[PDB]
Amino acid sequence: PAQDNSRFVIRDRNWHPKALTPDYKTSIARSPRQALVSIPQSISETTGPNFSHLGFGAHDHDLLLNFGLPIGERIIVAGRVVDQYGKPVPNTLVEMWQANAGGRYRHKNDRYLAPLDPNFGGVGRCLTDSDGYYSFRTIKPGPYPWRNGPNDWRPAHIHFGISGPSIATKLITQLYFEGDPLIPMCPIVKSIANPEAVQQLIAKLDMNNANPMDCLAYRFDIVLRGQRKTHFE
Amino acid sequence: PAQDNSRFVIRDRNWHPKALTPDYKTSIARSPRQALVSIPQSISETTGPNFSHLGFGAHDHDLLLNFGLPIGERIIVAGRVVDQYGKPVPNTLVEMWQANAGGRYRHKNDRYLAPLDPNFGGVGRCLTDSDGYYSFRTIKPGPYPWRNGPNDWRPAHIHFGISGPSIATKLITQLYFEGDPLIPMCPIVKSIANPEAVQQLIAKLDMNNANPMDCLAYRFDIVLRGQRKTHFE
Amino acid sequence: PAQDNSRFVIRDRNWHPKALTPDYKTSIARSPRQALVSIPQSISETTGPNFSHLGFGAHDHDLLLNFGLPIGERIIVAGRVVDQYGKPVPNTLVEMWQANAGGRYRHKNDRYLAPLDPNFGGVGRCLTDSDGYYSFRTIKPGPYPWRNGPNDWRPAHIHFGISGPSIATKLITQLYFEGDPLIPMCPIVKSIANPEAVQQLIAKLDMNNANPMDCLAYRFDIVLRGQRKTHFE
Amino acid sequence: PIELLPETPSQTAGPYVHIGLALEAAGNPTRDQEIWNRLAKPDAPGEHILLLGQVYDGNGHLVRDSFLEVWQADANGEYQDAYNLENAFNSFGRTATTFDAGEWTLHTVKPGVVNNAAGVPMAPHINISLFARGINIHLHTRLYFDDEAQANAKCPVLNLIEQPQRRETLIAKRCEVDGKTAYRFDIRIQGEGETVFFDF
Amino acid sequence: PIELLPETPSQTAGPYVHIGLALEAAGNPTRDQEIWNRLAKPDAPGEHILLLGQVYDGNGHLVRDSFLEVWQADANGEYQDAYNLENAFNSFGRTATTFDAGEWTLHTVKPGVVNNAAGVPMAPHINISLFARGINIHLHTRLYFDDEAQANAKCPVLNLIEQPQRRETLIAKRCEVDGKTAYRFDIRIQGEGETVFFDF
Amino acid sequence: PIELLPETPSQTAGPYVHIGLALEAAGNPTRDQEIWNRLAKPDAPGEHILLLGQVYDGNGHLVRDSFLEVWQADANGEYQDAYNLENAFNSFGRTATTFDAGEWTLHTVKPGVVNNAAGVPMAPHINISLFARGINIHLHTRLYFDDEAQANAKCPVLNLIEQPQRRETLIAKRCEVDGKTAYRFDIRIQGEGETVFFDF
Amino acid sequence: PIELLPETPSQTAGPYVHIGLALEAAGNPTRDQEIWNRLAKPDAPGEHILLLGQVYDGNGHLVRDSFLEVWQADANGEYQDAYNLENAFNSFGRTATTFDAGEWTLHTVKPGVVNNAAGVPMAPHINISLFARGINIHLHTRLYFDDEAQANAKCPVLNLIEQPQRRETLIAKRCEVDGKTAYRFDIRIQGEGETVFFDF
Ligand SMILES: O=C(O)c1ccc(O)c(I)c1
Ligand SMILES: O=C(O)c1ccc(O)c(I)c1
Ligand SMILES: O=C(O)c1ccc(O)c(I)c1
Ligand SMILES: O=C(O)c1ccc(O)c(I)c1
Ligand SMILES: O=C(O)c1ccc(O)c(I)c1
Ligand SMILES: O=C(O)c1ccc(O)c(I)c1
Ligand SMILES: O=C(O)c1ccc(O)c(I)c1
Ligand SMILES: [Fe+3]
Ligand SMILES: [Fe+3]
Ligand SMILES: [Fe+3]
Ligand SMILES: [Fe+3]
Repeated sequence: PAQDNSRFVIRDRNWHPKALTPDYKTSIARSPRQALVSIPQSISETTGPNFSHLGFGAHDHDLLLNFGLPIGERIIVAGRVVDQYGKPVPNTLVEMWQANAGGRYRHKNDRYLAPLDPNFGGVGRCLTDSDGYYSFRTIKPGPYPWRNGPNDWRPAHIHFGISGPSIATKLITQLYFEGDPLIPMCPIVKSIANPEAVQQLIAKLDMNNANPMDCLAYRFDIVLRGQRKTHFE
Repeated sequence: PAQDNSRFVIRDRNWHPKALTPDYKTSIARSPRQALVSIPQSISETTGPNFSHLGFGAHDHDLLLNFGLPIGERIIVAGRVVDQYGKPVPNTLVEMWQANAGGRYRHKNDRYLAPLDPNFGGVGRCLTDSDGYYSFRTIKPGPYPWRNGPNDWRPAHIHFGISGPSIATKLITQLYFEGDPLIPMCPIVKSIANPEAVQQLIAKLDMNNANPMDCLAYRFDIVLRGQRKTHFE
Repeated sequence: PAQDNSRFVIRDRNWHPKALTPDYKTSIARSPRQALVSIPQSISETTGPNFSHLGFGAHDHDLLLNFGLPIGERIIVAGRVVDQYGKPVPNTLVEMWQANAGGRYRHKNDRYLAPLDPNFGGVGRCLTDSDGYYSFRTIKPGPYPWRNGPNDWRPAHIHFGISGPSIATKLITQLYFEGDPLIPMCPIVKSIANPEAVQQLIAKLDMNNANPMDCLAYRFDIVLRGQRKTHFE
Repeated sequence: PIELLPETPSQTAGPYVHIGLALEAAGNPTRDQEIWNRLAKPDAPGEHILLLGQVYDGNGHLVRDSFLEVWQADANGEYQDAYNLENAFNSFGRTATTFDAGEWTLHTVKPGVVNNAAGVPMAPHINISLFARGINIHLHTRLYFDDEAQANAKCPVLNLIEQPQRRETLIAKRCEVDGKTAYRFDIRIQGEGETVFFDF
Repeated sequence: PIELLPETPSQTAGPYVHIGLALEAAGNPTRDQEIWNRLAKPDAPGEHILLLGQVYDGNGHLVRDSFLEVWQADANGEYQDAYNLENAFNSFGRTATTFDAGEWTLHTVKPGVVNNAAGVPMAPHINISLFARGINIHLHTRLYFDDEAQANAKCPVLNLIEQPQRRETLIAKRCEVDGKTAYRFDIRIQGEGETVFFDF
Repeated sequence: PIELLPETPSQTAGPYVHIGLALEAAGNPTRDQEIWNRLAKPDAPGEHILLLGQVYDGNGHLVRDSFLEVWQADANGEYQDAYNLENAFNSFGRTATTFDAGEWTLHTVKPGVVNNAAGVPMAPHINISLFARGINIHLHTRLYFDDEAQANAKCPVLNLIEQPQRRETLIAKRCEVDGKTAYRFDIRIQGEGETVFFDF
Repeated sequence: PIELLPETPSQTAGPYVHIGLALEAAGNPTRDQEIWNRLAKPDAPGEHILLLGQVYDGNGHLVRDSFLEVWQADANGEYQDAYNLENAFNSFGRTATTFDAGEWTLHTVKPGVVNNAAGVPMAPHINISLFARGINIHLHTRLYFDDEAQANAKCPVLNLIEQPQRRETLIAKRCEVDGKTAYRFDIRIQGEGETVFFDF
């Protein structure tokens, strides 16, 4: 079974968005009013599931084939999962979901008027390799309006979920695309107080990884909490 | 019939792209080697067609309906046509064409592997109003690969044609979208020596014209050669 | 036999000197007028010879002994060959040639009035090690006048040829010496439009690699095109 | 000071989280293997229990789009990290609240006791992570059992919560569902009886 | 000095100009009203002629994706600006070259003489603007007729071309096609016999 | 966007390239092992041939200081990258043009067929890189054989050259030298019949 | 992006708003024509009603310096924008809370149904804007009638409010004052039963 062999650098709760960010309306009623209770790390928090033996399908990571070809900009989304110390995170679970090219999600609750794409599901999963590399093949999602202010539009984005070595590193985030004019206008994006933090969520155009005459490529590296050995404990 | 009452401010051939711009491969063999011959303006050059009476269809300018709904980001492209003196150019002909959400053109020669959109054509026309305004409803086109350099990609763009008051003012250009990272890498874009001139081709996100919960909007204004009365002729 | 398992990052032909550079007279008649034709990479382009088993002589890389001692500045020229990703290029062939201390080449066509050196040949070869390192021992070449303009002089330089993993990576260049006042006056050097690229050709004085009371050293690292694995092809 | 690379900023899961991590619930076809709400197979050793609960917002309204992840030890107080659908027991699981009823459920066994870093035993507990639209960064909590009052009273973690009344918020209430042993665990994100959430 | 707003910069039309300005050719459904290569209805006054030509690049190769716009006076030497498909004669038209043979064709009438700004008459001519992939800013030229030699000799425009040898590049060669009066006007973008292009 | 390290800039080989890569030619003593123009040993499988050519500048003058590198598959269409003087066949070679006649020669075997990345066979070809004084960056080209018209017509590579007249510049003309099968491949750097140069 | 001139910023009305907009209330001489709380004259068609209510702050305390502006369609569901004291009905009115009792009253007629932009009918309602000291920018709300349950169930605006319990805050409770039909509509600025406020 798992063993309590490591500690994880404490989260900077001023870097991450706070719970109460009033411009993002829903957060008002779904944010605690009491202070979080800090607790020391134990085996309970320093361990987590290892997805190495999950039976992954052949196209689990290719959104172009896992659901005709989808309509939209063909792109590769790749990068590395590293910890704050710059150490690769191997055999970790990376899951993603996104809307289609028009900003439509394949979910019962999505009633936006842009149509669904018969060849697009919008879900992927990939286990990082020995170097912490993952890659997905999909189409560039479109922006979509949502019920926040009267004229609010989310910038195009991909939802990401990363497991990491434990429950303490587990994270859910969103990737934004380089140069999108919608970014600085987003109340969710703006939940993040520091502009510099916002930059970490911006995928960069990577011509070097593109398949000439085929698809573009974006680079999105992910930094999980630093993992260290316990010492003088 | 047409009258020789006007004179048009002479074109700045240093502002517009030159004929010979080697990075843009096709320009080598398709550019003259002799100097252009300047000729005085006559009725021949100072007059042109008026399309006030062309029978435009009801959705001539609505690419969402003029071809099911297309897949892609729903947007409105609007602006005004003025001359160098800043005078509006009413009742002038504005034409546009573009690729689908995937960068696929509905043209026999387009072999790119992005699929065609069954509900999308890519053509529109609009006659400016008394104030020089025009608008189109469409989906934002996707970039696409092209045989120039081994890994060249055109930035997403809409091709535009504008008639103006005479054949001396007629122009074909391309609209680019604000923030597109592909812009500065384009050899076609760079055919233009002045970066200030490049700015004139970028459409700006226009939240003020957007339809909440429906579609976004882009602003593109066009400037034609200044028109003046003849004097002391 | 060789296998098609790699892709090379496309060359930046605006970084490299253009073909037609008029100040360098001979380039006028020796440059194409038609545009280069771009082709996809195949096993033909992505493979190359491995020089691992060439029978290198003992002094192949030592110009001080491979031809008395030559007259001139004793120097070591060393560096590393990496790809654009920063990955070392092991077991690669590095070849070099230069003039003597007076600017005279041991070549039939050289009639410069500076004399030949009885103990100097001017040719070297070295296979890079597991870490991409190469090294040569020689004398610093002198500048020489050439028939370009009425008073043109080449800055002191060493010609270099490097193989890399494939024919796609093969390159011929010239090394210049840090601070030479002739550098910025040379039409060949100026063939390169970006002063930033020029800097890449200047070997830097390397006091740490010098041999006290013996010889100086210069560091010259070479960067070949980035090698990547094919994906979603 | 020494600054490392900053961690990638968190962002809300949003309302469509299911499509990505709760396929069935998005109402989409699932894949061969999915991570779900059944941590133990019938032949898993231990006392088989049913877990169920609801999640409330600051207004006392049900959060019907919440997503939950659970981490627990087996009946022997052991953490099984090697996740496999073949296993009799998995320590990791996922669940979500119904778009209708808005109640989540989990099938597992009562976790054995595990010691903290200092070698002190913790009362049997289940680690929970709560995600949802409106939540910028996930909320961490723990589920304890009301039938373990003795263990509960000595829990080094439970004991960190200053106010006793707040500890109550973490205790699941025993019941029976279909003659099966069940515990109900309601989460209150904000306001009166607000559940305790941790930072670690 | 005084500076006005700068004119919007030109861009090449690209290879797919046809989808926008020459629908049929793009091989796409056309709209009710299109601007095409038929300036004159058979009931139009003046001498009915057919114009045809090829466009060559500097290598002497056919430019199969060119787009052309023409502007000409009617038979009286009058410019008819009010474009209408109902008109017997329109002063404006558009044509393009075949992706196959690479020849364009125009159906019109021989234009009448028009005076320049100084009251000096110009030889009959057709104003042409050439568009295509590889052409950043369109080329302006004029089509004159070989059977108007007397007039051509005195054209104040043609007289502006310094070298007589160059004037001849502007002269269409009279022929007949299917018993109809046609004029062949080849445009040589570059090199040997390069066509005169104007700036105005 | 993402920027990698910039590749070291190319420079012309200059007129003395021979002292470095073609010793004999420099008129200098050679070393034990040299990379030269004999790719195949008499006992090498495949059809033995002689390759020869001249290099012309833009004024029609011979380029007498040119240096060439070749890369080709063996008769089985396999690339033998393990360079060894003991081998019966080496996929790689070097040649230069004579200061007098200005002609280069190579002793090889006609290459076997290789498939492109998409699995399509390419016509038998020899990859060539040309270096010389006046040439800032080496020129890439391919040598095809005129006696493989069938294969040539189907080459995915040859087919990328837009103008068919341009394709002909890549085809070596079969001949005989001293009763030996030879092919002549002349390169025209500039002007009339300019050879197709590639970028990859 | 395109930026327009910025809208002039709002500022609270202050406690003395009455002197400018509710002269009588300010206890100052009024002018010939004033805009007040009698939208309908006796002879105006529709069911005449009396609207009354109180405004509560976060502490449950009465807000006695509120100024309200109402906008409603006539009995026919038509908006009467040409304000005139002569009219039998004016779609616009103004009222305020008594410094004593702190209740406002308006004399109007029950509004007819109007269609939203999409062509769907909205339940009868009155648009209100509330101004007062402590309110930086005015609050927008709507008054719906309890005796129009059927319509209420279907309003596209009302159904835009997520939690049903919140919708109830917008419904006025019918009563009788002096044998006259009345409806009471209390506004709760903050807290328990806080009234729904709109953004448009
Ligand atoms: O972070 C905040 O702004 C915050 C947190 C807790 C709380 O009770 C309140 I009021 C505000
Ligand atoms: O604009 C140029 O660069 C240009 C123009 C004409 C010409 O003959 C040449 I060579 C170059
Ligand atoms: O790069 C150049 O300047 C260039 C290229 C090709 C060509 O035909 C000409 I004239 C100039
Ligand atoms: O409707 C919403 O609020 C909504 C939808 C999708 C999505 O990714 C987000 I974040 C929010
Ligand atoms: O294929 C090309 O060269 C090409 C295609 C589309 C387009 O808009 C342009 I400009 C060029
Ligand atoms: O004589 C010349 O032109 C010459 C000589 C040597 C050399 O390295 C170069 I570059 C040019
Ligand atoms: O007493 C107050 O609060 C007060 C008085 C006057 C005024 O204009 C304002 I704003 C506030
Ligand atoms: Fe989303
Ligand atoms: Fe295009
Ligand atoms: Fe030299
Ligand atoms: Fe005041």
